[PDB]
Amino acid sequence: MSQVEPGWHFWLGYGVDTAPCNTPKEKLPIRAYPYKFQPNYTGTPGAFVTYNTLKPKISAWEPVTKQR
Amino acid sequence: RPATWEESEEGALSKATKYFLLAEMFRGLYVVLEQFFRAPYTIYYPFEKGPVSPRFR
Ligand SMILES: CCCCCCCCCCCCCCCCCC(=O)OC[C@H](COP(=O)(O)OCCN)OC(=O)CCCCCCCCCCCCCCCCC
Repeated sequence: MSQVEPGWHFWLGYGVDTAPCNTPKEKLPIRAYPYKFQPNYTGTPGAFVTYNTLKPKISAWEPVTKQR
Repeated sequence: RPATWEESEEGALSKATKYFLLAEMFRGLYVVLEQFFRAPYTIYYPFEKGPVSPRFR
């Protein structure tokens, strides 16, 4: 069921009367990026790998020696 | 006050007919059998989907 494209997913659920191909241009999202559809990849090597998007809070000193 | 047996409208034979032939049980069985010839409610997920509304979360 994850392979149903969004918009068709809503139509198939009786969300809307008019199918995606029949919808006017005004009621279509404008995108500045290329649109790509990707289904649920669980149980595959394509599964989502989460991670922390921030570097650590406290930055350690870069050790440097000086001569006396 | 609850009525006694002697103040009953139905004869003993009619009551015994209902008692031995299970009248209401056959009425229940008939109501059950009538459902057997009606349209079922099932939908064939994932080829069909139940209703979804704009507000769904
Ligand atoms: C008028 C003159 C008649 C002369 C004699 C008649 C000859 C024999 C008659 C043939 C049938 C006799 C067998 C069934 C008699 C039913 C008696 C009965 O109702 O049992 C009552 C029993 C509790 O006993 P009791 O205390 O007396 O009830 C009062 C409660 N305040 O509680 C019970 O046990 C409930 C009844 C049991 C029913 C079992 C149901 C399971 C299977 C259902 C069978 C229906 C047929 C299915 C076939 C599909 C339909 C085509």
